[PDB]
Amino acid sequence: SKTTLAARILTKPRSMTVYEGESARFSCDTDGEPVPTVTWLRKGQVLSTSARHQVTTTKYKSTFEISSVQASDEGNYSVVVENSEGKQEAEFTLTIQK
Repeated sequence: SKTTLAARILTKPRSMTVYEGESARFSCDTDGEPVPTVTWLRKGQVLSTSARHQVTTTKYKSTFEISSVQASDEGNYSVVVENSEGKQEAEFTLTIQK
């Protein structure tokens, strides 16, 4: 934080519920200095495109979309967005019933 910011999720990613990897898209706008950071995780070994999920990020706003789930991604998923000194997060359940 060259100036004096940190990490604050201006907006988080809503939740959803599908039978598998239909096409649920999400996005959380997080600000911070010089740039914030987003780490999706809850119970799927770092959501970070592990293999069944596919996340991504830009600068002050990350995004997570699911369409590859197999049979162990469960629903409840979250995102601990933080930065050089901030430490915030968000939550949303993305189930994949069958």
